Amino acid sequence: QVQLQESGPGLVKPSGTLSLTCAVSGGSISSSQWWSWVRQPPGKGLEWIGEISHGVYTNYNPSLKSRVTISADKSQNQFSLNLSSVTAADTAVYYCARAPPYCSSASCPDDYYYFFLDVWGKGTTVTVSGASTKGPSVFPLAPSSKSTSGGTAALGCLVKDYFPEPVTVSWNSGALTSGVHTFPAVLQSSGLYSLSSVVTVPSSSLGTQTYICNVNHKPSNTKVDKRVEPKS
Amino acid sequence: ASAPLQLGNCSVAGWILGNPECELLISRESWSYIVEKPNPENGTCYPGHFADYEELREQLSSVSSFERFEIFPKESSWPNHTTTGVSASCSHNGESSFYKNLLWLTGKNGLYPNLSKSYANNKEKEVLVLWGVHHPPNIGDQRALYHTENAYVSVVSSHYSRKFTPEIAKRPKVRDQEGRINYYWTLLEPGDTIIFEANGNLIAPRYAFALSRGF
Amino acid sequence: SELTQDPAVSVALGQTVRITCQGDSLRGYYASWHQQKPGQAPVLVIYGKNNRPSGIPDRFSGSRSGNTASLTITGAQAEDEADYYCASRDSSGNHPVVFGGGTKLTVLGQPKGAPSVTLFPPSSEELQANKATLVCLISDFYPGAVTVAWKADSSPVKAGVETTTPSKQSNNKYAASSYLSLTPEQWKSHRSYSCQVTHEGSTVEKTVAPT
Ligand SMILES: *[C@@H]1O[C@H](CO)[C@@H](O[C@@H]2O[C@H](CO)[C@@H](O[C@@H]3O[C@H](CO)[C@@H](O)[C@H](O)[C@@H]3O)[C@H](O)[C@H]2NC(C)=O)[C@H](O)[C@H]1NC(C)=O
Ligand SMILES: *[C@@H]1O[C@H](CO)[C@@H](O)[C@H](O)[C@H]1NC(C)=O
Ligand SMILES: *[C@@H]1O[C@H](CO)[C@@H](O)[C@H](O)[C@H]1NC(C)=O
Ligand SMILES: *[C@@H]1O[C@H](CO)[C@@H](O)[C@H](O)[C@H]1NC(C)=O
Repeated sequence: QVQLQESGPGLVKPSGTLSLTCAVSGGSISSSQWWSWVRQPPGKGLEWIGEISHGVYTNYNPSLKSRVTISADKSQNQFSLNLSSVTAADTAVYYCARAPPYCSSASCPDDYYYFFLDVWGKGTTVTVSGASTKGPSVFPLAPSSKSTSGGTAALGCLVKDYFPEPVTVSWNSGALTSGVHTFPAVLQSSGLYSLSSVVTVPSSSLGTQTYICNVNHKPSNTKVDKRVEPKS
Repeated sequence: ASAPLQLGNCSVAGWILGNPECELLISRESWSYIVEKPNPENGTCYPGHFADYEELREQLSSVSSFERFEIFPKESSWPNHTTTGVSASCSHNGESSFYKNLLWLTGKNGLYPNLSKSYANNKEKEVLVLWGVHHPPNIGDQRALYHTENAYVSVVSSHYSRKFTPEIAKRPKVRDQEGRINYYWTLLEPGDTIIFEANGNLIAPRYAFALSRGF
Repeated sequence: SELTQDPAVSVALGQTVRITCQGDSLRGYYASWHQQKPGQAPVLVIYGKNNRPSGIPDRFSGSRSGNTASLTITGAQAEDEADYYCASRDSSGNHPVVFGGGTKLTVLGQPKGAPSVTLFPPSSEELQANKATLVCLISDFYPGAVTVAWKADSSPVKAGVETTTPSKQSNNKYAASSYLSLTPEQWKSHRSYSCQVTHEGSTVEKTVAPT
């Protein structure tokens, strides 16, 4: 029913200000529910940022209250997150979620003493570095007889040299999900990421089914659709 | 015969409201007079004032016909509102319960749209309708439950007309309840129509009582 | 007024595990449980006091005994291997939200399988950009402990090698990728390059050559 969707820059310079926006459909921001923001640093647990009830009432984490502002736009059914004086310790994946109403006193029905985040968003990655972004470079991975195990073949795409995270890769514009596997990107020594998305397909569908990977990089506004063609 | 109505450890308040411990043998069809205790133990489990208690306690003294009916079906009449509200003060056998004749309507999906429910007394007898008005201790709980801070509850009949507003205030702690629920009642004559319009803090009626004061 | 969990716990297939989350703030609000798989958003498995959302298997269950909350997984499956965080609200001040330290649940059912190594040479289009990179893809291996080695004409090479840490696959397996960056001269001047994959004693090698 309720769907959330984060939107941000993906890259913020140090001591700058992070600005995100969580569009909400199937629900109302102005409700008594607590629309929250949750972040998660790389390789660490979840950290609670804040929340906003109705379109005006807010509550924040004491560890970051001095530089966080959560506003709500009732007209567009959206609520935003502002974080100033950002450092390297603020690089994380930012999620928006929905929390139930709660009572501060013990004079309420029992269903008003829960806390949970039932509806989450896909989350957006925000990197605080101060380095200018770079568009990715897409190259195919044509298979051959070595990439075939009798009837099991494999072909993919190479997304080399980009910054920052993330990069989403789909195949045939979402018309393929069987055998698809996008490997986690690696942080090379230069400072750029590189990942590879491969799909395991049979060998009897080479000269028939066409394969195209859809690479997307929102921070630099780059969408390349390269065709993987095996050649002699 | 015409033996008296025995309430035991229950008062007329918890008896007519449907206290979770005052729901045994109370479906009696007729009685001549009421017998309780000098200091009853089970009545208004949720703390609050019972308006016109002596008047109600005297109207129900001699009753010839007495049956309760679901004036507002729980699973039918409250679509946009939450009805499963249960309080720890009205505990019953180690379980938070509530009055069986009343419903604690709260918000659903963080919203509390204004409701308007009416009832026509086509039972050829006098109907006893009871309802409550919740008073949270703080405004934070007022918004959590009913989404609005300017809540109104209007109960208009042919011979009754009164509007209610919550008094947000931190009451003394009684049964772990710093809020209050004021209980109100009226008699609906045959043909009369009672109206319930509210946007919060309404303890809606579930079971009314079609009665007739006789011998 | 802080939530504490066990950093990691393991359970065999079909066995029962109980994750405990302790904290003084659990005496004012119910405790929920959120499941997070790698590369995914968290999923709520327990509203609180053993209440599950729609779509959550009944093998998840919650319980509270004072200041401790417990999540119990009866008959653990392979897809239950994820991170678990407890949460509630603090009963003091403006009532902030407290998260637990997390608990890495490892399922030890062992459908042991050998990896499937695939080595891709630099694409012809990449060579025109004065660049060349080999892509060694590993997948379907259990457990997720593997080491990668690179050779150039049967000579070990360690420069310009980037290898990712093994991650869980969709079918409850593991997969990793290694890369070897080199100049277009090194790709053409040599005879062949190899990618060695050592996984629990056995070593699988794949070799490509300029063709
Ligand atoms: C009907 O009346 C009886 C009294 O005869 C009520 O029993 C009372 O229940 C409350 C709540 O369970 C008790 O308070 C609690 O007692 C425990 C000890 O068991 C204590 O640890 C708590 O801190 C709290 O004080 C109360 O003692 C108990 N009274 C007696 C005399 O046992 C019953 O709850 C009433 N039920 C309804 C629906 O009105
Ligand atoms: C009802 O009141 C009497 C008074 O003596 C008491 O002994 C009895 O325990 C009460 N009933 C219950 C269920 O507690
Ligand atoms: C009911 O609530 C809506 C929502 O604010 C309002 O627009 C409307 O005028 C209200 N009507 C009544 C009769 O309370
Ligand atoms: C519930 O919402 C619907 C849709 O607006 C409305 O028609 C209905 O009257 C509402 N329920 C009550 C009891 O007013």
